[PDB]
Amino acid sequence: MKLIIVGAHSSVPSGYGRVMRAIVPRISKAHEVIVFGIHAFGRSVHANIEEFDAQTAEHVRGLNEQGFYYSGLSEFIDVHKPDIVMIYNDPIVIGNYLLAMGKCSHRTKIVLYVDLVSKNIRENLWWIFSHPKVVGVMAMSKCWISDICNYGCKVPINIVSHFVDTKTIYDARKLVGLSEYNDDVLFLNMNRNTARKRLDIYVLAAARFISKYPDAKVRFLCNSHHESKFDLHSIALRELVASGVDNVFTHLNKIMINRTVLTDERVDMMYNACDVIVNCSSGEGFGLCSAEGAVLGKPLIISAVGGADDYFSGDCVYKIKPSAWISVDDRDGIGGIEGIIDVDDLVEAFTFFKDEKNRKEYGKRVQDFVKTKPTWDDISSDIIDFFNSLLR
Amino acid sequence: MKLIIVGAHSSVPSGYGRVMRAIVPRISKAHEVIVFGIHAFGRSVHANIEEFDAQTAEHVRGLNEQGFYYSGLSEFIDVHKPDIVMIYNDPIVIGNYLLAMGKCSHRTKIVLYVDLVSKNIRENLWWIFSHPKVVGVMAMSKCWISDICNYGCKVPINIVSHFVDTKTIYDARKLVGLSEYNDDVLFLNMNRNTARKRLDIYVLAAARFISKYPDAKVRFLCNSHHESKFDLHSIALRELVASGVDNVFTHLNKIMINRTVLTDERVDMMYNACDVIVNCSSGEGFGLCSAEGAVLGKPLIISAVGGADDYFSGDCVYKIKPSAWISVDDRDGIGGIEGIIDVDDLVEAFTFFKDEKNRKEYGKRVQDFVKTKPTWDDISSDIIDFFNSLLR
Ligand SMILES: Nc1nc2c(ncn2[C@@H]2O[C@H](COP(=O)(O)OP(=O)(O)O[C@H]3O[C@H](CO)[C@@H](O)[C@H](O)[C@@H]3O)[C@@H](O)[C@H]2O)c(=O)[nH]1
Ligand SMILES: Nc1nc2c(ncn2[C@@H]2O[C@H](COP(=O)(O)OP(=O)(O)O[C@H]3O[C@H](CO)[C@@H](O)[C@H](O)[C@@H]3O)[C@@H](O)[C@H]2O)c(=O)[nH]1
Repeated sequence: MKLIIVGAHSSVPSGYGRVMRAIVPRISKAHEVIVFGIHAFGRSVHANIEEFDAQTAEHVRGLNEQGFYYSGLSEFIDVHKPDIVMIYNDPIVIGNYLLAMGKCSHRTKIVLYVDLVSKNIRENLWWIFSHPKVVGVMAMSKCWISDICNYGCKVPINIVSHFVDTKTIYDARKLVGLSEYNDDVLFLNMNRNTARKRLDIYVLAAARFISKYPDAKVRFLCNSHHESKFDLHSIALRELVASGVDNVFTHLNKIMINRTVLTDERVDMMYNACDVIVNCSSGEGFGLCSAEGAVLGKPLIISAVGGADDYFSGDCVYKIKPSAWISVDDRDGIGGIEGIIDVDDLVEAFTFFKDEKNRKEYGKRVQDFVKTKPTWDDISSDIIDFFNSLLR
Repeated sequence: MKLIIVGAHSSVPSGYGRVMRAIVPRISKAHEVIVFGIHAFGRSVHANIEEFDAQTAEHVRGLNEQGFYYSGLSEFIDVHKPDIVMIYNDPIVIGNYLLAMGKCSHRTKIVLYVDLVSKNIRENLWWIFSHPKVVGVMAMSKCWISDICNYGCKVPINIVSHFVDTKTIYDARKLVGLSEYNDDVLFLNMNRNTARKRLDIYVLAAARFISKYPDAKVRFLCNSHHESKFDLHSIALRELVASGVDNVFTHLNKIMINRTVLTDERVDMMYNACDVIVNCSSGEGFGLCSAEGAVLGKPLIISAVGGADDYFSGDCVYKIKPSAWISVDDRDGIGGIEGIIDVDDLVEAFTFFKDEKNRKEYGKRVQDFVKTKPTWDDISSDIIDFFNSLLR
């Protein structure tokens, strides 16, 4: 069959671009595939398969539609006359795409691959799952099935998770310039400083732990870009002052904040250099910044939310259940509800993993578990198996 | 003594407006008090005490200092030459007035009436507690004393709480327009639809309670302005669909939003009308609203936060403890951390008070307990004692 995939361009170094570099060349040997690549930063990584540069074509026609190029998708499908059109992004973006090709010449058969991260997304977006043209839906996890079914979806739903592979680098500690901290156990959170990822709880818990164990050789690593909503050292300073502990400043310095944007391998070096990988976010479609440490044999503390909860655990990970629920509607146009973990639960989780006997045991568990997990070849073969069932 | 209070003008229908209307006339008989009244809505409510209309004077000088009239305070103090100056606001506003009188000619003693609302307010505001002109600090509740100390306060700290004066009104639900709901038990949340107040939780717990008991004669009431940030019916609607319960739109109608602003009479009428008073906010300095329903012998469900926790005995009231803690830095320039109750805990509370024998019992309990509290005259006298102590 002739397939059209509407998603991130192969040049994009994002979460979406990561999977598009992997999934497309694997379906190329199964079906004739042509791509509608968006937000293109440079040239096409693939040498053979046809890919449309939607950002440059938008620049040529004289538009600034953020790089998505909705207005030209109508003309694009009419020429390429596909058997199946796949859409891969968050609720909002699909909503604009289906609105754009409402007057599209070819009678195609639409498949959705939604980026869902929170339950109870806004009502003005559920119409995409009931769309009389969408014949198939792809979810990132088992947890989203019930939701997608609640949003009024009468068509077959297929689970399409992700696989990940980080470079295993020996002597990583020294190479990222952490040589001075050889004695300390290092906790890592690679998540970006946004509300969803709740680094305020991370940094909050770090301060509680440090205050009750002021002499533990430990460091807490995290990232943050210029003047984002949470000032992480400021949050930690205030909780250390409230705790009554002496040497607030030296204790505060135990939280190490990276501000520069790293290369793909500095990220890999960072993963190898550390001892515990942490994610305490309120919403997860999948949670790449955790699975990436599981292959290296690092023990894991995760919030039991969304995709992370389904993907993990034969009791191989430290899972913290959300203690409360709030509305996320003020965050963005997607909205919904998310689960917040208790900070003190994160403190319990930390003291658990300052014991090296524990890090060794669970780090061995996660690696042996993620061994069984489906690779990109297993996943992409499941993608086409779902496509064949919708034609005959 | 000559005393100047920088605070809300008589006409202001806010939290600060209410306590200013009560405190000023009572200090007037002991001392000469003149008011730098800010944010005026019109005529001064007091016939004889001197109240300065700071907002209109601001307009006369063609300034827009949001009715605070920072530019005017310095000159106002130099003229009146008061013995003491009381600044009654939050830390940012106090900060700004302190800089305003930075180049003041009159040597004067400053007393701060701080409205705190969360632990861990930003450190760049802490300076106001150890400002050299600051001679004393007044706080609203016992819980805030240890925070102000942690912030580095070396001056006397006094507790100045609040009293509540709501009239008892006969035939109340007929008068507010709720005569169609005689059999229904009415839960009342009088709080403003802001983030702090967590009406997203209230509404969400209402939805979960309704889906649990579809035929329970119950109504939930709350408030919201033109275009706030939580669309309450939206949150409610989405949760009902999730539970799978039928007759969604009728069940949704049980949650009643009041968009219309209310006069002092109608607020009092609402309290009289309803069967259970609810406050599920993540931050309270003292926590008016709930205390307003307690003098009428109405049962209260409250979040055990800030001043609400100090003020009510756990035996006379249904207290819910926070389950999770989050940063608030994104909300305001003040910031801090606040505690959030579990939505399922609020459900337990709602089902506890659907039985009338519990409402009768806990109603009698609060009325008897709040009876033993200090009145406004007890509070005003304590205020004037504190000032005398600081003078000689
Ligand atoms: N090169 C580089 N990469 C970085 C850097 N910082 C983070 N990354 C990488 O950025 C990727 C982003 O992963 P997520 O954090 O899990 O994705 P997201 O922003 O939460 O958004 C969605 O993406 C995934 C689905 O494609 C989901 O895992 C996730 O739940 C969510 O739906 C991770 O692989 C992380 O290693 C950096 O400084 N440099
Ligand atoms: N006139 C009028 N008053 C209203 C209305 N709605 C609410 N109010 C009044 O608003 C008053 C104050 O509300 P609070 O519960 O105290 O919250 P807050 O003022 O917004 O927040 C902070 O300020 C207070 C300081 O005195 C603290 O009591 C409170 O805990 C918190 O720190 C209550 O007495 C209530 O009667 C209305 O529609 N009209």
